[PDB]
Amino acid sequence: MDVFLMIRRHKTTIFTDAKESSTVFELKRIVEGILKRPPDEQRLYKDDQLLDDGKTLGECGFTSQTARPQAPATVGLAFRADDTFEALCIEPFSSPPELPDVMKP
Amino acid sequence: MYVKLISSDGHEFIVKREHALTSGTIKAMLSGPETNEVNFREIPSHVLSKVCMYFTYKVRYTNSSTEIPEFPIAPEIALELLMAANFLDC
Amino acid sequence: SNANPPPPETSNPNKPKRQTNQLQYLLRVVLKTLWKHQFAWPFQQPVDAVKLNLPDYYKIIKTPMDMGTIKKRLENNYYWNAQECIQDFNTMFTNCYIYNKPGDDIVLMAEALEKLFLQKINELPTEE
Amino acid sequence: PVLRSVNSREPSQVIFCNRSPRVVLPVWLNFDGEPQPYPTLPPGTGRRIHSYRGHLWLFRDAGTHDGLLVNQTELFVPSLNVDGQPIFANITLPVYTLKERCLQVVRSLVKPENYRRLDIVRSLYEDLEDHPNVQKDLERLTQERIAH
Ligand SMILES: Cc1ncsc1-c1ccc(CNC(=O)[C@@H]2C[C@@H](O)CN2C(=O)[C@@H](NC(=O)CCCCCCCCCCNC(=O)c2cc3c(cc2CS(C)(=O)=O)-c2cn(C)c(=O)c4[nH]cc(c24)CN3c2ncc(F)cc2F)C(C)(C)C)cc1
Repeated sequence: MDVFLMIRRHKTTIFTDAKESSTVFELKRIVEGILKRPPDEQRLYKDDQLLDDGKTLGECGFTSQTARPQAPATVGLAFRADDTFEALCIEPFSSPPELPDVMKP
Repeated sequence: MYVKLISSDGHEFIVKREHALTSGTIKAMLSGPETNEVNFREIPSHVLSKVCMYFTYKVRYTNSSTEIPEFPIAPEIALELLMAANFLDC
Repeated sequence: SNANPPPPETSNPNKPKRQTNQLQYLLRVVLKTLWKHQFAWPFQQPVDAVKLNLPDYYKIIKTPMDMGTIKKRLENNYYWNAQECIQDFNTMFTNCYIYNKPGDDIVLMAEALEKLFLQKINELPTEE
Repeated sequence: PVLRSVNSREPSQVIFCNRSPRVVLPVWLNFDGEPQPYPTLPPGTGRRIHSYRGHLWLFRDAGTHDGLLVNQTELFVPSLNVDGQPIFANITLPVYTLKERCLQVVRSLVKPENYRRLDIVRSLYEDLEDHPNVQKDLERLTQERIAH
């Protein structure tokens, strides 16, 4: 069962799909292919919760009904920074303008 | 496999090239006798993240014999999203 | 007894003609809204019981009524007042509920037109 | 007219099934090609209907006239029931283009008299005002049938 994700770190967002039976490690391998950092230099997160490499995405709480193509689930990414991992930091996107009055109920 | 689409505010969006080809404009920009990166000086990140979500939705649900869900658009992003869809031709 | 009878009269020299602001509202607002409704099409003309193969239609329905007759009546100043016109819309709906089985697709269309009709009629101006 | 029902009088049971998040307006094209809307179906509901062989149907969003799909196409014509089995008409949302989906959302929030008060380009005003409708779609489906 496919889960649609946004792997985010700072101002980087990876859009990728994966199975519920696929592991957190398999997702780190996707990240290494794109962002050229090895799995041991990555930390994956669901909210502020660090995910274990051997856990399947489904075991982590990522379900098909909650990780849809049109509304993907967010997986936080933190890279190694010398002898310590950097603090998880996802930069938010820009803000839309104030809703025009001709669009208000 | 992937392309980087950079919003006007510097956010990077890495999507499958096949998905980004959902845009007729991106498909033409990447066409011709490759370019793995596209900047959009006029599309902000709140709009470009939503366009990327639509790419995933279009590829997943096009030609599928499973019922299609609605692509959701909040009122706050609707006008800017409309302007981006019109430019991107998707 | 199949052949359709002559349609209802829409003009009579011996019946008093009349125009009020309520009868103008019933034509320009009520009838116009209902005539353009997506479910107006089975009610714009007298039921062609012959072509439609409707058994005992004119045997069961003694006072046939349709929106074409009401429209022509409104246009000819046939009615004395709004209530005379409203009675004709009610008869058109009641005819449908009597002849057809509760739950049929025609009965659902009549129920949507009637719900709309009552809403419009709820804003009938006071006669001035 | 090319797009019309055939007056067959050969009964055919059909199952209209609304598998879209919209309220469906089933539209029957009569013997003269005219669209004759039938009672609506709320999202996730279905109903058996007494229809006929050769009868032509299309499905629309009851409130906005957005086009819907039936059996992954635009039109539906039932065949004769093989062994009493009904014919299924599965109605779903199409994968609209992002621009048509955005026009749908703006139309749902803005009254048509306020379209020209939106801070969008001039050509987007003409697109908002070009509301989807059965007559517009019937001409296109007729022009495709002539080619094919
Ligand atoms: C008989 C029965 N046995 C056992 S189960 C059963 C049964 C039959 C139908 C249905 C509902 N399945 C349908 O509807 C289907 C769906 C789609 O395939 C169309 N189709 C039909 O059946 C059509 N048949 C046929 O092609 C076979 C017969 C061909 C007749 C050729 C001549 C037809 C002239 C066409 C123009 N004229 C209309 O279109 C029209 C239909 C209509 C009323 C008024 C008009 C205008 S007019 C000529 O009178 O000026 C009508 C009005 N009023 C006030 C009533 O009270 C009625 N009571 C019954 C009817 C009416 C018949 N009717 C109608 N009925 C149901 C509707 F939902 C909508 C309707 F408009 C029509 C719409 C014509 C009935 C359910 C059960």
